[PDB]
Amino acid sequence: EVQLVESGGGLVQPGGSLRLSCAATGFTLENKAIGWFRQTPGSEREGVLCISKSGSWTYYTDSMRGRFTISRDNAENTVYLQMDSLKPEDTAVYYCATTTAGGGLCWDGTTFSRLASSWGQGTQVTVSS
Amino acid sequence: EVQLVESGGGLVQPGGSLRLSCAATGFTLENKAIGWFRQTPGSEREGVLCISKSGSWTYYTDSMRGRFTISRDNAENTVYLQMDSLKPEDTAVYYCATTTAGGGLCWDGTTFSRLASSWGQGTQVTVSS
Amino acid sequence: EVQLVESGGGLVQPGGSLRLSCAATGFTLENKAIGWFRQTPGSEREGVLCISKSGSWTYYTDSMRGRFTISRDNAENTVYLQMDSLKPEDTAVYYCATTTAGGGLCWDGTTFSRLASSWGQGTQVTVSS
Amino acid sequence: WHGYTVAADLKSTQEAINKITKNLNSLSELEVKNLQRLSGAMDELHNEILELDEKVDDLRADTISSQIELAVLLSNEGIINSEDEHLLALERKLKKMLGPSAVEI
Amino acid sequence: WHGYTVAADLKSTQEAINKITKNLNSLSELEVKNLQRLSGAMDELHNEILELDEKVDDLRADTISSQIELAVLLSNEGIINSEDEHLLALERKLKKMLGPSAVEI
Amino acid sequence: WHGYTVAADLKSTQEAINKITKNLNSLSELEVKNLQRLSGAMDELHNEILELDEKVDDLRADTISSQIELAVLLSNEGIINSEDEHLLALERKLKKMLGPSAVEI
Amino acid sequence: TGITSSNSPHVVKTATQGEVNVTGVIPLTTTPTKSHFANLKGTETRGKLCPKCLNCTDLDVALGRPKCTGKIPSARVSILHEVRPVTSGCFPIMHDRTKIRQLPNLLRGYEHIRLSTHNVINAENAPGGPYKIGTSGSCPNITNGNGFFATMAWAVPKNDKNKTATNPLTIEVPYICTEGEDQITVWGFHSDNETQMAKLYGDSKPQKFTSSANGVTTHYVSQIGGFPNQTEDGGLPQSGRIVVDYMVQKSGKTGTITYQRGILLPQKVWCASGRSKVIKGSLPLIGEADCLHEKYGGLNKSKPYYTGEHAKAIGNCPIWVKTPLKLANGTKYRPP
Amino acid sequence: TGITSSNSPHVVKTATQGEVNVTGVIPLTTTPTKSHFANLKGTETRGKLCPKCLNCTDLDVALGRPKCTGKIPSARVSILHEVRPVTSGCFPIMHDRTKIRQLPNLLRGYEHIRLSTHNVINAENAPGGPYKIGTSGSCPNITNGNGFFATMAWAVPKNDKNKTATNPLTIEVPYICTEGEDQITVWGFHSDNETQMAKLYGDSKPQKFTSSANGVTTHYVSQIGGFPNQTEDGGLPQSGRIVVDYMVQKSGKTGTITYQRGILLPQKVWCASGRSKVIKGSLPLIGEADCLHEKYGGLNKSKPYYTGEHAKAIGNCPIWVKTPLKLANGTKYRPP
Amino acid sequence: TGITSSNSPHVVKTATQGEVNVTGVIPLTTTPTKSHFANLKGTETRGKLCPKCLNCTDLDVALGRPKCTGKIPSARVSILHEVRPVTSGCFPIMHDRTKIRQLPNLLRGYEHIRLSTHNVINAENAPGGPYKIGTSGSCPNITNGNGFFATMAWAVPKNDKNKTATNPLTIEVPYICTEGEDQITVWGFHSDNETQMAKLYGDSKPQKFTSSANGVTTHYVSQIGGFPNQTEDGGLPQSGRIVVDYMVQKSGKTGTITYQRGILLPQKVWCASGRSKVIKGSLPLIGEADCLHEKYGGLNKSKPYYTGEHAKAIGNCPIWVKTPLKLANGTKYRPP
Ligand SMILES: *[C@@H]1O[C@H](CO)[C@@H](O[C@@H]2O[C@H](CO)[C@@H](O[C@@H]3O[C@H](CO[C@H]4O[C@H](CO[C@H]5O[C@H](CO)[C@@H](O)[C@H](O)[C@@H]5O)[C@@H](O)[C@H](O[C@H]5O[C@H](CO)[C@@H](O)[C@H](O)[C@@H]5O)[C@@H]4O)[C@@H](O)[C@H](O[C@H]4O[C@H](CO)[C@@H](O)[C@H](O)[C@@H]4O)[C@@H]3O)[C@H](O)[C@H]2NC(C)=O)[C@H](O)[C@H]1NC(C)=O
Ligand SMILES: *[C@@H]1O[C@H](CO)[C@@H](O[C@@H]2O[C@H](CO)[C@@H](O[C@@H]3O[C@H](CO[C@H]4O[C@H](CO[C@H]5O[C@H](CO)[C@@H](O)[C@H](O)[C@@H]5O)[C@@H](O)[C@H](O[C@H]5O[C@H](CO)[C@@H](O)[C@H](O)[C@@H]5O)[C@@H]4O)[C@@H](O)[C@H](O[C@H]4O[C@H](CO)[C@@H](O)[C@H](O)[C@@H]4O)[C@@H]3O)[C@H](O)[C@H]2NC(C)=O)[C@H](O)[C@H]1NC(C)=O
Ligand SMILES: *[C@@H]1O[C@H](CO)[C@@H](O[C@@H]2O[C@H](CO)[C@@H](O[C@@H]3O[C@H](CO[C@H]4O[C@H](CO[C@H]5O[C@H](CO)[C@@H](O)[C@H](O)[C@@H]5O)[C@@H](O)[C@H](O[C@H]5O[C@H](CO)[C@@H](O)[C@H](O)[C@@H]5O)[C@@H]4O)[C@@H](O)[C@H](O[C@H]4O[C@H](CO)[C@@H](O)[C@H](O)[C@@H]4O)[C@@H]3O)[C@H](O)[C@H]2NC(C)=O)[C@H](O)[C@H]1NC(C)=O
Ligand SMILES: *[C@@H]1O[C@H](CO)[C@@H](O[C@@H]2O[C@H](CO)[C@@H](O)[C@H](O)[C@H]2NC(C)=O)[C@H](O)[C@H]1NC(C)=O
Ligand SMILES: *[C@@H]1O[C@H](CO)[C@@H](O[C@@H]2O[C@H](CO)[C@@H](O)[C@H](O)[C@H]2NC(C)=O)[C@H](O)[C@H]1NC(C)=O
Ligand SMILES: *[C@@H]1O[C@H](CO)[C@@H](O[C@@H]2O[C@H](CO)[C@@H](O)[C@H](O)[C@H]2NC(C)=O)[C@H](O)[C@H]1NC(C)=O
Repeated sequence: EVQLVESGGGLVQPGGSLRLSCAATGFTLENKAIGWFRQTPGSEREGVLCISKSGSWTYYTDSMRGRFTISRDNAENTVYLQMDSLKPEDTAVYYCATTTAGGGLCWDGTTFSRLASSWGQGTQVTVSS
Repeated sequence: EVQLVESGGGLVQPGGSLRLSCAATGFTLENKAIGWFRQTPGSEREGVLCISKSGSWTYYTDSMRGRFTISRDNAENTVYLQMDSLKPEDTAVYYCATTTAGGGLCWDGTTFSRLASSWGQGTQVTVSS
Repeated sequence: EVQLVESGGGLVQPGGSLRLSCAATGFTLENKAIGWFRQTPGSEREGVLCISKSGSWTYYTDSMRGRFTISRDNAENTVYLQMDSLKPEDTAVYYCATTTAGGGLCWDGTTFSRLASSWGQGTQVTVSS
Repeated sequence: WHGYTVAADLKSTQEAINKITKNLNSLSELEVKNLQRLSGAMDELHNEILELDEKVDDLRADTISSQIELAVLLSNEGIINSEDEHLLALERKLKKMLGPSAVEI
Repeated sequence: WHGYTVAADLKSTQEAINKITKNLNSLSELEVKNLQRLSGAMDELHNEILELDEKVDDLRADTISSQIELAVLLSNEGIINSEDEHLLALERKLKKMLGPSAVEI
Repeated sequence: WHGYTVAADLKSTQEAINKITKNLNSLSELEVKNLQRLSGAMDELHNEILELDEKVDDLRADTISSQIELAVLLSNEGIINSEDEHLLALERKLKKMLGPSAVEI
Repeated sequence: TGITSSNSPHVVKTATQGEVNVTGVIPLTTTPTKSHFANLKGTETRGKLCPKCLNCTDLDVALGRPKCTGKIPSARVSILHEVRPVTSGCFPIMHDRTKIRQLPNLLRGYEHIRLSTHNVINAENAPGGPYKIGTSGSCPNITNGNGFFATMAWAVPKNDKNKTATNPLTIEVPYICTEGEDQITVWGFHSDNETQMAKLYGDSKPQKFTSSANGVTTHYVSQIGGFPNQTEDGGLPQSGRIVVDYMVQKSGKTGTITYQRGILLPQKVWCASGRSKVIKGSLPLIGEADCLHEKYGGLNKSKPYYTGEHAKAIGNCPIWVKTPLKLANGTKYRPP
Repeated sequence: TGITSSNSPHVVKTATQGEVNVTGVIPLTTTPTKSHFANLKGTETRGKLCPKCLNCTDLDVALGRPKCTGKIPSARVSILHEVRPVTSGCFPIMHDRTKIRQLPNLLRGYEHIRLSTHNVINAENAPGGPYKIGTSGSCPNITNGNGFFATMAWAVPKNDKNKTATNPLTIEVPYICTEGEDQITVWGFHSDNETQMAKLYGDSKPQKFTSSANGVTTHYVSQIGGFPNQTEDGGLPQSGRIVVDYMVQKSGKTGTITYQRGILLPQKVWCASGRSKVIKGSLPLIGEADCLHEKYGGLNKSKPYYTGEHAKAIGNCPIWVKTPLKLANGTKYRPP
Repeated sequence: TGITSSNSPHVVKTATQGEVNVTGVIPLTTTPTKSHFANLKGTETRGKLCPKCLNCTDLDVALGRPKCTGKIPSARVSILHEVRPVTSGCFPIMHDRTKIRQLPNLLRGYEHIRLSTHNVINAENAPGGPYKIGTSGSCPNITNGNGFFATMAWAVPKNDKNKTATNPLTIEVPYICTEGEDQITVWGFHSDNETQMAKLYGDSKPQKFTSSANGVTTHYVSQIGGFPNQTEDGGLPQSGRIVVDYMVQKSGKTGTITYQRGILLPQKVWCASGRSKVIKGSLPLIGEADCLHEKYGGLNKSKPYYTGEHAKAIGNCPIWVKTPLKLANGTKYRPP
């Protein structure tokens, strides 16, 4: 019954900004890390950015540093991925994931994706003029 | 054939003093701890005072500190429990016990009573006017 | 196919000197210790002198210190036992041995002889007038 | 991941996973104190003390490194040993359900 | 404590007891050196040295604490493992005395 | 050294040897840093610091000694445990080659 | 019955069996990279002693430079960002003739730091006086009048009758902090060229000074003229220079100063207690981090352990290890 | 066949299997409580330096106060019971102007301590003399005549012809202890008010002193009049005060003292060797104990380990651990 | 099926099962024996600072004795062979009045050591001059002319007009080494008997000196006549003596010296960087060894561990252990 639900995706112009939200039902995000991933059709899912149980950031790929930021609200039980200066290549389905394993740390993209016990259904981000 | 034998019990007035002895046969008290216990009929056996292989004291209950003292004589192969300022509630059968387990330490009343491999048959102390 | 071959033995007068060589075929002496032993007919084989993979010396018996020296040449793939001031009691078959076990250390005579995986066939040294 | 020959034993598969998860969590939540400067020792004034402090840090880091490596080695020991325990537990179930009419190879 | 179904195996019961006793005695007789003051370092005169000495004591106590905890963890490992060894040794005796006419469940 | 009843199992004999050899090599190639003097602390001038340095050396030697002793204890544990593993592996071979027409004692 | 595997080898190490190939592994380490320092998450991280004291350095604050006074926030965690702290105003100091540069680094080692509100002694009636209290245009105060360091009083002979050479004079510096606090007393001496020494003090020979507190003694001899160039000061030409020192008074003890002409008597005094955890770093602090590492700066604990340069660190940090450790996540590998 | 159990769970920790519920446990720790200090069983525990020296403090003994001399028993174990040792008689000292208070704490760090029977130098014919040896009613000797500290000789000019100001004079203090011993040399200087300085020494200006041993140099300037109140002394009014210091002479080396008027030349000297194990504690020692713990006092080792406040300790002590460890005493628990 | 054994018990220890009797063992330790020190295999081991400097001691080299200059080879490994280094020529020094004996031991702690080729200051025109540079027959130079230590310049007043007493004079000693190096500055002062002091300097009262670098201050007062016997010197009678000291200038900082008559101004200066690993030992080094052990001398690693006296050591060494450890090499023992 536990579930993550992403929202906020949609169509946006190059250079635009978009704020995705990852809301939890059936459980609480406190003491957990929450990582964001994205997938291009036909390509493997890749890591983006994760926030640890302490609130600190771990980037899963170098390219997205700066443009992507993240925050969490234990009251709202929600994690937010803020995307700025979006490029056409940022078009993908964006997923959030969490787990109780690994001490609430973010690890790396490969390990955290394997640690994840819950995945949202994903939200589509499309960057086009 | 190893055996502890308590002696020295008997009738004594309130405020009186009594010296119990715990003599060993078939073995030697050197390198062993020797603990004294007492039992009221209908109640669980309770710890009193123990002397370690080094000669130091470990009290098993707080109340008896001060009034009860202990000493050992490796030549006499005997341990002595000196009781002073006796109260009517001190009436009980008094036992001594020893063991080779636990490094010659006194531990606490519960653990030492379980460690004990030898018990004396007990001597009755009765405090009454 | 790996093999050690001792050479240089022969007849020598008391007070004379003799240089034995231990050449390796089928393998290389680098990173290995090489120990020399000797055996009197009817007696157990005894240690003499060993050289470690670093080139340092370990004497297997006290008596031979001074008179026996040792060296190795990684280019020549050969170890040399230099014997000086020879005594009649030094008459024996002299063996060299090596191994890959024990971290290239010399250990003692008893342990190294048991560690040895290769032995030369031995060379006879006879000290007589 | 664990099963018979095809059908998978869900609980045996799951409990092996949880064993590795417990080890990972245990290794992730170790508390080790950090090393900082001496508050009293000043540069230039107390260089001899500062050299000994650096030596104390260097030896401490080496000790903690060996201690954590052994913790991982002990975790891997229990994980690798648990494969034999899981297989033995899977054979005991194929011998209890399959009566004595069957024979084990 | 150890037996068959009722009768108790005295030696199997006793040897399990002694195993725990040996572990307790082994843990009770460890020798660890204590920590005292530096004899030369004076208060007020050598406060910077005394701060480093306090740091050395604090790191040493933590190291010894982890070392003794592991010793207890290793003792408990052997004690818990010995249950399976005792049970296997009790089954080997019920299979040697009971001939092949019996069948093990 | 390992065999049946007489004939020796060469590979089982050899692999037991290699197991002890690997442990010996592993224990022979440990790298532990050595202890030297402080370069800055002078005799007579810095005796208080030198006393603390001696204390640091004494505690370090004790820690490394306990760490290496445990490494040997862990090696001996695996070596002694491997006897049961070798014997079990020798019985599995005498049960696979000897068909069900034979019965194990 | 059995267990599936990835059928690929990955070596791990075990406690009693040595190296073993297994089906999968989980790496437990990363190697951090270097970046800027940051605020330590969960703390107020001390950089400057008085961040609200604008256009002041830590040494400025430590000496009580006018317009550089005010509350010093307590901090359980501090960054040593100046190995050699500098001044940026007031009367020119010959810094390197004493240990004075380290004073703000000594202060930041305490959790609580405050400047006393009382004067530790009365300067005007100190031995060898009476004195008028010297001020300087190099040290403009709040309304831009001539001032001086709040920690010290420039003792200038008030009367020509007593404007003469003096034997060494001894003053006791009492302990005025609260029990449990260390007292750090700032003092020094002014010197000048030959004719200005005669005009100010009635004596132009070198003057001598000693301090003594908790068994720690120091000795100084002054210099007459031929001074090095003014530096790190108020930018206004002066013929004279001051030498400044500190002495730590521990456990409620009284210190002493012996002095001649030109003494800068202590006034406001530092009272400090507790201990702050200090590492070396650099300003500015950018954002926040789980951990502050002397070599890597601010970093966030992604994995429990790290390989690379071990260093002093504070906070919620990964633990330094020698090798990239791997946790086993699979079964024993067997060639298929 | 099987094994009986108590059928109740108790968690223990194992090395490779993590937490496991078992049938029984044996706790291995206690938390000690605080009580008085005691004699360490198996030792002679040093509290006072000379317990037979009645009505003397450790500093009294360290300075050689009359009626406070005698043998100092050797001790492998010592208690530091005065962070700031005090005197209780003899001539008034301005203690805190040197490190002298720590002298008895330095001495107790050695196993063997003795006062030399020879005088390290001859005071009467020392440079700047000849001198008569000053005595005081503040320091009554065995038959209640005027005396002085046995470690020092109060050098007073004997002849008016040489009763004048003097340039700094240098004296070598030789090493007179036995090879292997440290020598701790006690010296100082007396000062007084202006007219008494002129009467005693022929000079009333401040006097200067230096010591130097094993590369350690100290410098002192005296004070003329205006002294702080007499304290920790013989209770008899005096116009003057003495300053007292010590210098450690290591490895058979000669030290030097440069002095002017009022010098307290060293006489009897401390010879010390070995090392005593020292912790902080308090007197009196009551009874005996297996262990002396800086925070808990005397305690007896009931169990091998303890939880609580770790501290320096000596003797047959329980070992500090972080958590209350438990030994397994049962089988694996299974719900019935 | 089974396994053969030697059928003899040998006890080993295990991690979880305690003591176990097994069929065979391999001892892992030896106890070393003491012998001479040696070259460390794989290094150039520093014994003397300048081995090519013949008939010179390390202190001779550290002071720049004539005929004792030249390159100091770098060394990652050094042997401290003189706890109290001695001179063997040149002008007589009163060594033990400063820390100067430890100077070559301080130098050997650095990997790289060199004497500067420039003079740190110009002696002839230093304050209180002009000076002529004194030389001595105790210090013969390369062509046997009168010389002096290369690290210092004996400042003797050149003109009778300025041959008078002087107030304390201050000189700044700049940092002339390369960034990253420590600078060790050697200085001192000459003194003599009363009439020779008047002839040389125009003043026969004691002279005073201070040094100050990186907050470290020292103070010295000279002695006029009555000197101890000449020792460790050139063997030529002299009425005077010199006192020699060093001061460490760290991190490019300027030091100061205040002086009067008889100053030995610094000239050539030590520049040192890196760190050498130092242990105590003795010369000569005989042959080579895997390991240098402070108690056993040179030794070769026959086995990975050793029992005996733990000590500081360097190189490819066996590791100290408490007990003679044994590796199991057999099966569990069972009585046959
Ligand atoms: C380890 O993890 C930590 C997180 O715990 C992470 O810290 C972040 O680091 C990044 C990179 O440096 C910082 O991003 C910069 O932010 C600048 C603006 O900072 C201000 O605004 C932040 C946004 O807050 C707004 O929104 C939130 C809700 O979303 C709300 O609560 C706020 O009130 C506000 O409305 C804010 O978080 C931030 O506060 C922190 O920083 C200040 C300043 O030091 C500090 O005082 C606080 O205590 C707090 O720590 C501050 O208020 C922004 O200008 C900057 O943009 C420039 O750079 C990017 C590229 O980097 C360019 O694209 C751009 O054009 C600009 O040139 C940049 O985006 C972020 O602020 C940190 N977050 C925190 C909480 O500190 C570390 O980076 C991680 N480290 C590693 C090694 O991985
Ligand atoms: C750890 O274990 C140690 C034991 O190793 C234990 O030490 C005892 O502590 C108690 C409590 O403080 C002490 O009891 C007090 O004893 C006072 C009298 O002490 C003198 O007499 C003792 C009795 O000896 C006589 O009998 C024996 C044979 O039985 C014989 O050998 C003797 O020669 C003598 O005939 C004697 O042991 C003791 O000697 C010790 O103490 C002195 C003094 O410091 C020391 O110098 C020695 O070296 C030796 O250590 C001494 O001669 C007694 O006055 C006192 O009574 C008052 O208090 C009680 C309450 O406590 C009141 O009820 C009473 O009215 C009085 O007001 C008290 O009974 C005992 O002496 C200690 N034993 C030893 C050997 O030191 C620690 O307490 C343990 N610590 C913990 C934390 O558990
Ligand atoms: C640990 O292991 C080391 C080895 O790594 C070992 O070191 C040897 O120790 C012995 C005992 O002290 C030394 O033996 C002495 O040698 C003296 C002569 O030394 C010179 O000649 C050596 C021989 O070299 C010739 O031959 C080789 C080829 O064989 C060739 O390469 C050479 O160029 C040359 O032709 C030579 O190795 C040696 O070089 C070392 O020593 C010098 C001097 O310190 C050093 O500067 C070098 O860097 C190098 O380390 C040198 O050139 C010889 O005079 C002496 O004989 C006297 O004593 C014996 C008894 O001991 C008497 O019988 C005799 O009558 C004389 O009185 C003695 O034989 C040997 O030189 C060492 N080897 C090395 C390489 O240093 C340690 O002893 C081991 N330690 C322990 C504790 O086991
Ligand atoms: C700032 O400095 C000015 C000048 O030094 C101070 O003004 C003096 O104050 C004293 C005491 O009130 C008077 O005796 C002088 O006559 C004043 N001089 C001048 C030129 O005004 C002023 O008090 C200082 N302000 C502070 C806050 O310290
Ligand atoms: C105790 O003090 C008295 C007084 O200072 C000493 O008596 C003096 O002794 C000297 C030397 O014998 C005589 O020259 C004096 O005349 C004595 N004076 C008096 C007043 O008696 C006495 O010697 C001291 N005793 C000890 C043991 O030091
Ligand atoms: C060695 O010492 C001699 C004598 O001190 C030096 O010779 C002097 O050199 C100076 C400068 O050239 C001349 O002014 C003197 O006249 C010389 N005196 C004598 C007696 O020859 C010589 O220069 C020194 N040599 C070195 C290399 O320092």
